[PDB]
Amino acid sequence: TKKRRNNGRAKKGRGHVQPIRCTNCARCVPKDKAIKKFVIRNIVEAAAVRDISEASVFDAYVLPKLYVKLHYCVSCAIHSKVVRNRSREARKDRTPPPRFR
Amino acid sequence: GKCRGLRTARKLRSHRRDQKWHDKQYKKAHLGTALKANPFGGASHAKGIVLEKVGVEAKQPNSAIRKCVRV
Amino acid sequence: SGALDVLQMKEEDVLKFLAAGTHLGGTNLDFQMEQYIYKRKSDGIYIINLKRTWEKLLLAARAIVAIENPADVSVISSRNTGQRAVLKFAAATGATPIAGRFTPGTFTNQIQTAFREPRLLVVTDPRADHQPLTEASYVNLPTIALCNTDSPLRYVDIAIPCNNKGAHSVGLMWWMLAREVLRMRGTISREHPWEVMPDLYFYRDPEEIEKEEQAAA
Amino acid sequence: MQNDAGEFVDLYVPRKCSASNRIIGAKDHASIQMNVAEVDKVTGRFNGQFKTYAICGAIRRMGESDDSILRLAKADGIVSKNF
Amino acid sequence: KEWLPVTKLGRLVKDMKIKSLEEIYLFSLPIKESEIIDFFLGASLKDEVLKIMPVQKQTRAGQRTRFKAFVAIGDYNGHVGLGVKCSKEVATAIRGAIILAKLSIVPVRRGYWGNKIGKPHTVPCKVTGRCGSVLVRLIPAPRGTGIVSAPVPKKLLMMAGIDDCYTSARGCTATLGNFAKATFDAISKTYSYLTPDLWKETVFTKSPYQEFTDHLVKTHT
Amino acid sequence: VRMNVLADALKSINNAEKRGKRQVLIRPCSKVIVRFLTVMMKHGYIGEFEIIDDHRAGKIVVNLTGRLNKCGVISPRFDVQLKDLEKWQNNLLPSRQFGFIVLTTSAGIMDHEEARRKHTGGKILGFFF
Amino acid sequence: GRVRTKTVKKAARVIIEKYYTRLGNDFHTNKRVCEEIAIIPSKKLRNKIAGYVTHLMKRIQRGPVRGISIKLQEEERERRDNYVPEVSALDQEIIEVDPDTKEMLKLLDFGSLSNLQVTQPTVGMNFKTPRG
Amino acid sequence: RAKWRKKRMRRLKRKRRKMRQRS
RNA sequence: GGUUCGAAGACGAUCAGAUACCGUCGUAGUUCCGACCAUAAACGAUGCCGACUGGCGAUGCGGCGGCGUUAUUCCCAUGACCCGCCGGGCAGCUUCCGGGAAACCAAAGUCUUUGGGUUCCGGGGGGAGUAUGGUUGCAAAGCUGAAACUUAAAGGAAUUGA
RNA sequence: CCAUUAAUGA
Repeated sequence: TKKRRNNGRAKKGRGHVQPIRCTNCARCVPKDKAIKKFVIRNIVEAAAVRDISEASVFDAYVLPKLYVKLHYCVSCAIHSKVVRNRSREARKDRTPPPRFR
Repeated sequence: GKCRGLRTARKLRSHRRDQKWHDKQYKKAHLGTALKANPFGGASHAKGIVLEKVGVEAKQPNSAIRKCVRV
Repeated sequence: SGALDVLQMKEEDVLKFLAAGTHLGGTNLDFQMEQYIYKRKSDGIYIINLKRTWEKLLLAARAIVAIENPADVSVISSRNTGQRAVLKFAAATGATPIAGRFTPGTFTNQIQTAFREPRLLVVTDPRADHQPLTEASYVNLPTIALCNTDSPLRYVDIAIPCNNKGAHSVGLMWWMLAREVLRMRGTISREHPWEVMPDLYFYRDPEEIEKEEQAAA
Repeated sequence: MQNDAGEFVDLYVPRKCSASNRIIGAKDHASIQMNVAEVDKVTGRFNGQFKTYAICGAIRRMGESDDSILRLAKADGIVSKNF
Repeated sequence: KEWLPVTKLGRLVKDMKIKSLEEIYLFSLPIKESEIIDFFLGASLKDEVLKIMPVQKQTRAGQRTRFKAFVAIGDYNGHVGLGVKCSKEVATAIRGAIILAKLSIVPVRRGYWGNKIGKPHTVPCKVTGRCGSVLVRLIPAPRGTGIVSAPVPKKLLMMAGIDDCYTSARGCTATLGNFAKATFDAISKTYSYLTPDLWKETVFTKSPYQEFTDHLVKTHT
Repeated sequence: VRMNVLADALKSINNAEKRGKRQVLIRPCSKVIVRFLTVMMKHGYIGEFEIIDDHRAGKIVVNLTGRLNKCGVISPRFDVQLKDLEKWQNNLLPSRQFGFIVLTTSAGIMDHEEARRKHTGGKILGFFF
Repeated sequence: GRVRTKTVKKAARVIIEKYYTRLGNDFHTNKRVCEEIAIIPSKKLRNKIAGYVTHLMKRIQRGPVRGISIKLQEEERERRDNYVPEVSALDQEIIEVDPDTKEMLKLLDFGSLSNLQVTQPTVGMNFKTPRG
Repeated sequence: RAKWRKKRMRRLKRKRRKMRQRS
């Protein structure tokens, strides 16, 4: 049966998009179908910030970041536990998870 | 019906004449292939000659050895 | 109510409507509540027409007074704003109050202890009391509702457009409805103002209760 | 519902909604008879006579009940003509 | 044996201050007591079981078969019903089906075809009723015809007193539950179809709850 | 495109009767539509109406009551004699007590009882009950 | 795992509801009180009921309890409901009036009033939360 | 699988055409 | 012209076996031009045109009206924001309008109260998109398209256990 | 990282 209204992707009037290769595997996924994570990353998080703040030359030098837009498919996202299965009454609730932690 | 015109009688008649053939009973009644392939030839009874007697194994769950005759 | 000098709108009623803020509606707009709003303000808050509010209050007071028995009139509130208001309204009228914990099935399940077959339902908020609308869909129960500009009119039967969020406004409209039904039925005349103060019907914040207890002694 | 003789032969006559002009079934358990009271023009109190109205369940579950009650009361003279 | 009243309408029945169930069907009050119909129409009331349907669900310890009873109920004049109840044993299933049927009888309509002399015999107009895919259509019939129908809705119309009716069936009519509920919805919508003979305005009489509102608070709570 | 103006207008008033509007605006104004509305007026299923007559396809506003169950249409215009009209009212009307099948004749646009009175068949237009 | 069950809890609620004056704070007093007022067939169940009575009395001394009907707390609730405050905040000498409300009051019967104060309209139509 | 059943039937059709073309 | 990737194929692993998944390569191909074939889960599994039937928050187009903020500052007027309205374009949310077997659908509704107009297509599942005949193509293949024979099931939605 | 299969009727 028809499981989703937008059929597993985010296409309604386009019809065809360009393919993007996955990051975990090399799966050719449509652009609007792929799970996209704009991963922000402070290059050190807990341990070595205390070491850099006393071993750096410049006083109060801000740490750099590293932005990566990761593209996963359905199999890679569920195998790496990015997205999970939900109940049919909670499938339509497409609110993103919050930023509590 | 699908087309509901005032003078679509030949269209409806030709469409139903083409779509009667897709029924199984109409095709079996109005083509001579099944009537030729019928060994009776559209008959009810036929006399024949016994040539051998065959024990046929039965089907699914109900099993037996039925006694048929090659006529 | 129809071209009658007795049931007109009073200057003190205008002053109390402006002091409570019953005309100050909600931000959004309902498709059924379009014929009770005159003009949208700045900052996107609608103006409920106070004269048509008084007319719908008069019609709901007709619906209350036309019921002969006052004991089988259920007055419902589930939010914390209207519990004291509906309790004191039932104590002043003779109605039966609901103040929190509305059990689903009090109108349909006979084996329950709190089973009642009333004649009139007076609803504080539609979204808070959507469940009495569901029991009134199966038991022939007319519905009076203190609606807002955003409140839908699903399963209601007569509505009074008000501000269902302000604790002063809700209690002031319950006070107006209680004084109107007491002036209609043969208990209290219309010449003298009603003795019991309208601050009795307002729900109090327990922080305000502690502040008044500190200020009293 | 009269026969050739003219006798009322049906076993009941159903109610009719005063808003949509449609009859009410036997298990239409949402149909409501609204009762509007009367106010004397010289006293200002309840009189004793009523104004009855019928609401079928479809108008309630659609959402046009109080608009129809307001229009019927304005037509019968309960609500003032200004409004 | 002595019935204790629970509902207000049942208290009115025990007080005998309503003459029939005609005012109850007029004001559309829900009948939730099985003794009211045994009081009013319980003299000529008849119970006939249509089908005991063995439905079951699969548990971890095999299956659990619980029987589902269908009961056609009604006296032979104007009032019938269809009751459905599934329970563990067939006796309690049939008993609960008779109870729910007494809670949910409907009045049926009989009218005339053409000439209007005598008693009404047929369905007055082409009506229909459905649930699921079973579609049951009721057609007016002339006099002397009979109930030209399947045996189960012929039994329901013989209970209903409609002497002459043509029927039409659409869908998988082997499902006797949906078939009986479809003809039940048809004979219920007979009294819901707007007939042009009902053009007279409805002078609304007083409800009995508003009639006897003092006795209902002086004889009990 | 708009093939049957009469069928479109009667489906519009059928949707208006199914929803429960007191009045409806059907967008074109045809002679068949106006005569059909006057037939429903003289047989008392709808209220009294009015037309808005610009110098185009005009508009029609019909005050509706609940006495109209369903207003249908029979397309195309089939020929109806006096020998088949019993079968027409048998398979189209709900009963022989109420309901009227209109059919246009050269004497005028009229229903089936008036066709039986005047003894004249013609082209069928629709049904209303 | 020391968790009381419903046969302890509902019976203890009925005991405190019917005999609130006889019960107190001390465990070895209200234990014997519950023994004398209620027929409990076993010392273990009696001790469970008495301990839950002491814990509910601690909840009463800390504050209000939802699932109980004490006559003294009901009288205090009725007194706090029937308490009449000082003069109202509805009776004010200055009432802020929006200009469109002033226009609709002018279109009504009472146009010019005594103790109203018309204010300036909120310039700048920014009242919606941004999206996302 | 219907895809390899269709491809098997295409190879079988090629075999039938070759065995007819031999004659 | 062959950078990367990579049908066939070689080699190294795992496996009882791998003539696969994994890795190192690697022909045809993937890139451009001139000629072919017309096949996709070519799907929205929902033909095209027309009329009607709840709203809500948007967004894109063009136009219109109205507090104000900000640039051309040197005002009007044009750019960028705010609130609405107008026609449809992809859409989204609630739902006892209504439909359907249900999932669901503001269309999959206006359907036993059955008729707006119009092209293609289905009559249980296999055999079978097969044989033959005609036709197109360099070929692979494409269009039209059976029958004999065989079976009482095949299938769709939804529920409970496992 | 590897994991193949459980003879027919009831």
